[PDB]
Amino acid sequence: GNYNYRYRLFRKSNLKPFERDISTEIYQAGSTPCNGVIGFNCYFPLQSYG
Amino acid sequence: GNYNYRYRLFRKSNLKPFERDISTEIYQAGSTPCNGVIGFNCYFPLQSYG
Repeated sequence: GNYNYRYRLFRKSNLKPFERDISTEIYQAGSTPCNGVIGFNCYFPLQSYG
Repeated sequence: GNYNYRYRLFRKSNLKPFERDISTEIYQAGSTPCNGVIGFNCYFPLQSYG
């Protein structure tokens, strides 16, 4: 596996044309404020191709 | 996507039978140390199924 290539899988809104998002903030997918820690319903925004 | 189910993708050694691993330390896959930060050759050990 080559896991050094990542893609943004979760975002609040769709991107504008020619816009990039290099921010690494934990995406809340529920109703729980989980303070930037991965776990239940808090996922990392970037996922590896592998 | 249901990303609440995760599996450990990276480990230094194989498991003994009936052994569990709940650690979340960053798997160093290169010469450079990771310092607990994801990036190039430093991966999170648990990956969601999707």
